[PDB]
Amino acid sequence: MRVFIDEIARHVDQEVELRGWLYQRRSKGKIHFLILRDGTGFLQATVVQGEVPEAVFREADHLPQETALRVWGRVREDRRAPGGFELAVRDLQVVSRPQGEYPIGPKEHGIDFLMDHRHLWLRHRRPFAVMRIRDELERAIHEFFGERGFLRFDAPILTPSAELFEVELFDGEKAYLSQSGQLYAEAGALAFAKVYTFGPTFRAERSKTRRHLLEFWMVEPEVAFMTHEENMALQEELVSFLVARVLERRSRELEMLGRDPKALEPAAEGHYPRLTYKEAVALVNRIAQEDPEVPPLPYGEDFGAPHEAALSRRFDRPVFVERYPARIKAFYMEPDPEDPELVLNDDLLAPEGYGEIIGGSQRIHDLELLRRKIQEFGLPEEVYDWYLDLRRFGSVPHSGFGLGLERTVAWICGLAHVREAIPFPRMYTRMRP
Amino acid sequence: MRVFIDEIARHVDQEVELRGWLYQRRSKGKIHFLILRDGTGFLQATVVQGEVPEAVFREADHLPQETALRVWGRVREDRRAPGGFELAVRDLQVVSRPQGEYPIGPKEHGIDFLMDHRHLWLRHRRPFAVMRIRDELERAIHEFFGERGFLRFDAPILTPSAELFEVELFDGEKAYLSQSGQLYAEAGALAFAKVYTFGPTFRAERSKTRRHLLEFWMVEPEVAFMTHEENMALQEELVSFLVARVLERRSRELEMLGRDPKALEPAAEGHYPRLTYKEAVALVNRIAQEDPEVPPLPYGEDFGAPHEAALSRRFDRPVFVERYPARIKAFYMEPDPEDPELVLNDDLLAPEGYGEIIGGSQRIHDLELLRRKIQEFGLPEEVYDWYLDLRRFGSVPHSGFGLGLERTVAWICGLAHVREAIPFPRMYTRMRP
Ligand SMILES: Nc1ncnc2c1ncn2[C@@H]1O[C@H](COP(=O)(O)OP(=O)(O)OP(=O)(O)O)[C@@H](O)[C@H]1O
Ligand SMILES: Nc1ncnc2c1ncn2[C@@H]1O[C@H](COP(=O)(O)OP(=O)(O)OP(=O)(O)O)[C@@H](O)[C@H]1O
Ligand SMILES: [Mg+2]
Ligand SMILES: [Mg+2]
Ligand SMILES: [Mg+2]
Ligand SMILES: [Mg+2]
Ligand SMILES: [Mg+2]
Ligand SMILES: [Mg+2]
Repeated sequence: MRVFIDEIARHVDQEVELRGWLYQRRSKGKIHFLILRDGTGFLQATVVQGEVPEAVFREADHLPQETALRVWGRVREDRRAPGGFELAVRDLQVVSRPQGEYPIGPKEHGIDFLMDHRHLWLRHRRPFAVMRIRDELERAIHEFFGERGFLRFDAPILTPSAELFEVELFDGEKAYLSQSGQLYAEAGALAFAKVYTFGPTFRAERSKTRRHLLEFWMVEPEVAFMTHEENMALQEELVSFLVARVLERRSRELEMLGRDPKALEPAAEGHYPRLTYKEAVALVNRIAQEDPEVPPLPYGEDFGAPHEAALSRRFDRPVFVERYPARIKAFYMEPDPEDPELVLNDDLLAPEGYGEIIGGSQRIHDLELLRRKIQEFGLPEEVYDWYLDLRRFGSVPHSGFGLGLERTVAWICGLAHVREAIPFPRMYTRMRP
Repeated sequence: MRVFIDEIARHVDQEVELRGWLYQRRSKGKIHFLILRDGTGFLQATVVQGEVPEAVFREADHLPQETALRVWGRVREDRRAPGGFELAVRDLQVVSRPQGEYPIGPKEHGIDFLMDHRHLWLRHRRPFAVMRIRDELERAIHEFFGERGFLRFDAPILTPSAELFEVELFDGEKAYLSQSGQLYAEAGALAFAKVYTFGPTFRAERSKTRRHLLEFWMVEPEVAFMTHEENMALQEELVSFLVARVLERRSRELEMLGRDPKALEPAAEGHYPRLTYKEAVALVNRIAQEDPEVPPLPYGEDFGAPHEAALSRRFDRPVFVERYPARIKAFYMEPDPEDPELVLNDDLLAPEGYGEIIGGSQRIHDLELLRRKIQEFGLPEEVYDWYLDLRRFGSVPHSGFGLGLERTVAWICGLAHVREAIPFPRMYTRMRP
C-alpha cells in the first residue's frame, strides 16, 4: 500500500510505496543513499546494487535534486538513520526530472534569493517545520475555542469608511482593508456570548522591521460580561495551551529548527508575570541605566520595540503589561475606576526579545461615555453609529484581544523575521511571488 | 455556578446563574413568562409573584426587549417548554435597559432594514442558527483535513499583478485582491503533499444574484499525485461528511430554520451522481423542452445559473458535472487523454436549485504544454514564471478544488441569498454595517 513518511514507523518490515521528490543523493560505489521527501517528512532510502534491477541502479546513479519519483521497498528499522527508519529500495520509477539547474542547490543562499524562490523554498526542511507548526496552531486555536463553546465569527475584510489600504470598488466608490475585526466581533459577542475572528488583516506600515507585515492573520476573541482581569486569564490560557500543543506534537519540527524546548516549557506552564504600565516603565528605565543600548522610556510615552524587547528578556515566559495611559490608547477602551487617566487594557509580551504577541482591553459599555470619547478623539460619530447601537441596545461589560499568528509562530519557531512564518509574505519591498 | 443555556440540561434541579438578554416577555397577572437569550440559546424563565422579592416582580412587569440582565434560579424539567427545560427565577438583576425603541421589534421587517441592522439582527433566532451551522462547518473542515494529514496553507490575499479589485499600496504601486489561492496552493501541494487554503477571496462581480458576494470564503484543497477521478472522490467525501456533521450536531439549528432534515440525509450518505458535460447538456435540453421557463443550452456554451438550478433539482443529492470543453475553461486545466477538446475538470452542483458549491480540476504537469497553453490564452508568461517553476522542478500530476463556504451554508440552511450566510456581507449595493 502507498504510505506517507509521516506514519512510516507503523509499517515496519512491510512492503510500502512512497511518492515524492529526491532531496539529497550520495552515490558511494555500489550503493546509493537517497533522502526522499514526500511532503510529510524526510526519509532515507538505500538503493543497493543486486537488490534492484540494473536499469534502476543506472538512473539512481545520475538522479538530480527535486526529481519526482515513485519508490517501492521494505521499511527497515535502522538505528543510524534520520528518525530511526529507512526504506530498502526494491524498485524505482522516475516521474519527472528538473528542466534546468534547481535554483536552491547545496550553497548558502541569501534571504532575498530564498524569498524570491519561496514557492520552491517551502519544500525545504526549515520552512517545512515552520508551516507545520503554523498548521498545528491553526487547528489548535479551533479546538481550543470549540471546546470552550466559542463561536468562530468571521469579521469583514472590506470595510466601508475611515494608515489603511484603500480598495477601488465600482463607479469611483472606495472601501478599505480591515486592520482589525474587533468592532464587528463585539457585535458577535453580544449575539453569541463568546466569539473569535480568525482571518487576515492589513496595515499600511512603512516599517521594514522584523515584526511587521502588510498582510497577516489575527485571532480576535471577544466575550460578553467578561472583565479586564478575566481577559488576561483567557489570554494566558490560550497562549500556554498553544505552546504546550506544539511541544507535545511538533517536537520533531522544533528540533529541525534547532529550537530549545526548554525555552518554551515555562510558557506552556502558565503563571505569566503581570506588570502595570507604571511598573513596566520603571523596570525599562532601570534596565536603561544598566545597559546604554537599551533606551529609556519617559512616563507617558508608548513602548517602542526595543523597550518591549529588553522588558521581555527579564522573564522566562510571556509577561502582561496592563493599565496604560488613556491618552495614548484607543477610544473604545474602558477607563480604570480608580484612576481616570488609565484604561483597563493589556499587552502580552513574548520572551527572548520578541515582545507583543497579544493586545487587548475591556470595552466601554456606557453609551454616553463612548459617545463622549468619540468626540474627544475627534472621530465622526456617523461612521460609528452601528457601533453605538451595541451600547444603545443590550449593552454589557465585555472584553477581548487580538493574537498575531505570525508573531506567535515566529516566537515559537525562534525566527529572525515574521515573513518566514507565513507561506507568501507581503512587506513594503516584497510582494512576490 | 454560572452556566450557559447551551448546556442547561446538565444542571437539572440545580441553582444556576444566567447572563444574557430578554428576547420575549409575556406578563399574565401574577406571573411573567420570560424568554432569555445568553448567546448560546433561548430559554424560558418564569418569574412568579411570591417566589421572588416584590421589587424584582415590579421591574419584570415593565422590562423591554434586549434588556441585559443576570438571572438566578433553579432549572426545572418542564415538558411543555422550548427545548424541554425552563428556569424558575428566584432573583433578577438588570444590567442595562435599551436607550430608545429596539429597532427589530415584533413586526415584519424587510430584508433591507434587517441587513441595515445586521449587527443587532445576528442576535435573533434565524441568523443565530445560521452562524452556528457556519461555525460547525468551519471546525468540521479543520477536523476533516487534519485527520487526513492535510496541512492548512494560507495563500496570500494581496497579489502582485493580473475583474479584480485593485489596492493602492505605496508611491503609486498597486496590488489586487485574490480571487483564488489555488496557484499558491499548488506550490504548497508540491511542498506538503496535501494542503488546503481557508481564507477570504474577492471577485468584482457586477451581479446582484442570490449566489454572489464581493467577499466570501473559499476552502481550496490541493494534493500531489492526485488524479481527476480521485479529486471528485475527495470532494464527495468532504461534502457528505460536512452535511452529516450538521445533521448530527446542529439538528436543533436546522429545526429553528424550518429545514427538513430529509432533504439533506441523501447528501450525507454519498453516492453522488456523475454526469459528463455532454450528458448534463442533454438533460438540461430535455428539461428545457418540458418546461419553457428553463432555457436550453447549446453544446459548447457554459452553464448559466438557471441551467444548474434545473439540473440540480433532478437529483436528491449533489451531482458532479465533468469534462467541460477546454475552450470555455482555464489554461491550467489538464486536457482529456481520450478527447483533446475536453479537460479533466468537475463542478459539484448542490440540489434544490442551489447549483455549484465546488469547482475543481486536474492541473497540467507538463512544462511545455502549460507554456503552450499560456500563450494560446494570450497570457503574459512573465507573471506565471514562478507558476512554471512548479512544472520545471519536481512536477507531478496534481488536482484540487475550491469549496464556497457561503454557498454550502446557504444550501444546508435553505437560505434564499448567500448574504444571510456570513456575519457582515459585502455586495454591489451593500457595504454596511
Ligand atoms: N503588521 C503586523 N504584522 C504582524 N502581526 C501584527 C502586525 N500588527 C499587529 N500584529 C499583531 O496583532 C496583535 C494585535 O494588534 P494590535 O493592534 O494590538 O497591535 P499593535 O499594538 O499595533 O502592534 P505593534 O505596535 O507591534 O505594531 C499584536 O499584538 C501583534 O501580535
Ligand atoms: N462570488 C462568490 N461568492 C461566493 N462563493 C463563490 C463566489 N464565486 C465562487 N464561489 C464559490 O467558490 C467555488 C469555486 O469558485 P469558481 O471560480 O470555481 O466558481 P465560479 O465559476 O466563479 O462560479 P459562478 O459561475 O457560480 O460564479 C464555487 O464552486 C462557489 O461555491
Ligand atoms: Mg502597529
Ligand atoms: Mg507596540
Ligand atoms: Mg496593542
Ligand atoms: Mg464567477
Ligand atoms: Mg460557473
Ligand atoms: Mg468553476
